Amino acid sequence: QFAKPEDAVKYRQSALTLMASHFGRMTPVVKGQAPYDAAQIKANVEVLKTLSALPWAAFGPGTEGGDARPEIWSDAASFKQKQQAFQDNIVKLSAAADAGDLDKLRAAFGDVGASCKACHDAYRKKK
Amino acid sequence: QFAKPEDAVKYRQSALTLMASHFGRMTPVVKGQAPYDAAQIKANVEVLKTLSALPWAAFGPGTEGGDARPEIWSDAASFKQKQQAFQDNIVKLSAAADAGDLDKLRAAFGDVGASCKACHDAYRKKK
Ligand code: HEC
Ligand code: HEC
Repeated sequence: QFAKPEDAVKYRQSALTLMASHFGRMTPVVKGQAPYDAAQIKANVEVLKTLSALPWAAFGPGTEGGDARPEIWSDAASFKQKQQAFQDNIVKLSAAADAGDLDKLRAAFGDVGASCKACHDAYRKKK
Repeated sequence: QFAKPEDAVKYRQSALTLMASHFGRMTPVVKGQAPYDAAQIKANVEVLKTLSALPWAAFGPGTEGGDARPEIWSDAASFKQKQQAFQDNIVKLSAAADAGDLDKLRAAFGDVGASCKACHDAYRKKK
């Protein structure tokens, strides 16, 4: 769906921005600094699940650019493993949210965050 | 979820960028320039439905900025009508996509596009 590589870059950056907001906005809830409404969090994690599937199709071959490291494309299998593993961490978060289980939500939230970082460490350039 | 107005602006701009891609990428299909796979389009319109609910919460009071016109906030009811009407145009598109009905999809697509423009005409500043 992208006319030029720049369009893929803009898409993925926008998708990742939205994911970051839907993930990060739960930090106060996880920490107990904001109240835990199970229905609110269930709905939010549903949005996050949808968003978390979107960036990867915008790293198609030849869409080098932005702050993407070239290693994304020189080992396609390894990058795919990282995004699929991340999406499975989101599945654990979804299961916790759907169950209304705050303890599971906290644990899953931590693992999701670690998975964001694991990918950045291998595949995102320094600012 | 926004620390400053700038954060709301970045969010809504990213959400609208993603909506524009999920909408616009169907243009060749509507026009018959690309093939019509009912399952592909059903899935895509599902993503669009989710995305099309997201921008409006990022136009909270006091989040003037970007290319948003101030009229968004001086008549809250009218802006709400436009976004709710737009989301109902997306509902027609969803129903068409879910039915696998290309004729309904074309018609709904046109009405959705008109609704994007109707809002821009009232509420988006010139570049
Ligand atoms: C690879 C499997 C990734 C996972 C998992 C996550 N991110 Fe990441 N992110 C990745 C790359 C390669 C990039 C650079 C994209 C580019 O082309 O520039 C990023 C970037 C971000 C950004 C910046 C977006 C922007 O506005 O330019 C944010 C805010 C971001 N990523 C956040 C984020 C969070 C919170 C994640 C887990 C919930 C996460 N990312 C996962 C690669 C990957
Ligand atoms: C109000 C009810 C709107 C509807 C319906 C749509 N859009 Fe719009 N859009 C609106 C505003 C007020 C703005 C400016 C936001 C800001 O603060 O700057 C926009 C902007 C866009 C953009 C630019 C995003 C960016 O990267 O900065 C795009 C690409 C965009 N809008 C596309 C778009 C499409 C295709 C729509 C229907 C499917 C659509 N918008 C609806 C307000 C409204």
